[PDB]
Amino acid sequence: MTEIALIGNPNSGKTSLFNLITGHNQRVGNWPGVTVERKSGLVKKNKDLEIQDLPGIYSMSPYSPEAKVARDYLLSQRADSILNVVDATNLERNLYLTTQLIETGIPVTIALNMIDVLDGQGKKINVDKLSYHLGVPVVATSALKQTGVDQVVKKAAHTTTSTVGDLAFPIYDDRLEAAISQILEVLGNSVPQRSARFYAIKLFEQDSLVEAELDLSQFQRKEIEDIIRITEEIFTEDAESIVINERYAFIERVCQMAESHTED
Ligand SMILES: CNc1ccccc1C(=O)O[C@H]1[C@@H](O)[C@H](n2cnc3c(=O)[nH]c(N)nc32)O[C@@H]1COP(=O)(O)OP(=O)(O)NP(=O)(O)O
Ligand SMILES: [Cl-]
Ligand SMILES: [Mg+2]
Repeated sequence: MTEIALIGNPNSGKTSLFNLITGHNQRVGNWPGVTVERKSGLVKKNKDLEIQDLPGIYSMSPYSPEAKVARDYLLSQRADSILNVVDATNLERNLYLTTQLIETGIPVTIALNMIDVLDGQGKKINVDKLSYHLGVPVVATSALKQTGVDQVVKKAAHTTTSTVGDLAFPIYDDRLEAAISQILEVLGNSVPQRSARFYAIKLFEQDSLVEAELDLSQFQRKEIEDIIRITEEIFTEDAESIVINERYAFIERVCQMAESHTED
């Protein structure tokens, strides 16, 4: 059946949503790191959908074994849809992960959760603008007030690897895009086609996990090493910082659009 993965920072309301969606009473708690293993369940309002609760994760270069369970689930290619649960009150921080999720090529739908806390803070987010600039569907949800939950599941079900055509990725500085294209050429079929961009950017960043997982030839490694060196000279910066700063810069732009109330 259709597999929907709940992915997002710890303490963002993933399990709270899962409980509402499935009828389960899985562990929910007011600190990061409550869920520690995968839990499956059927969506109650549509039994053709299976949803997976997973440990929280801050980055796809993860900081804990628990987060690595979420990462490895996604890179195993089992999910048809990512339901990215985003804490609306800490948007910028949460979108760091989001950018990497979009790059996997598994279609992303955002549950913009804890919208009730944002409402209580006297703040708002332009959901249509956020969606437009991020290139993914966005539904405002509250697991507390039980709003938007059935809507975001329906959207996630409709936003699948089988229904979505050409996927729209976050576009960075064209000097980085050039290096990404070069790395993709070198990789060829050495990575799954759907997630190739994710892996190419991780190779540029010289991510240890990804370098260990991919069985790249000496030839490929030498050409990638050369592409990174050339690009660092162009940027006048190290590779790791180039990518971090480009993600940050992208998120900054999108968030100033999400804060924008003025009609356009
Ligand atoms: C009134 N409720 C709260 C308001 C603010 C902060 C905590 C709570 C709190 O008493 O506790 C729970 C929630 O009640 C609350 N919570 C979840 N959704 C919402 C929401 O929409 N709104 C509010 N106010 N709280 C929410 O957020 C907390 C995390 O939920 P979790 O489901 O455990 O999150 P993960 O599964 O992502 N975590 P991990 O990755 O490590 O498994
Ligand atoms: Cl992490
Ligand atoms: Mg949880």
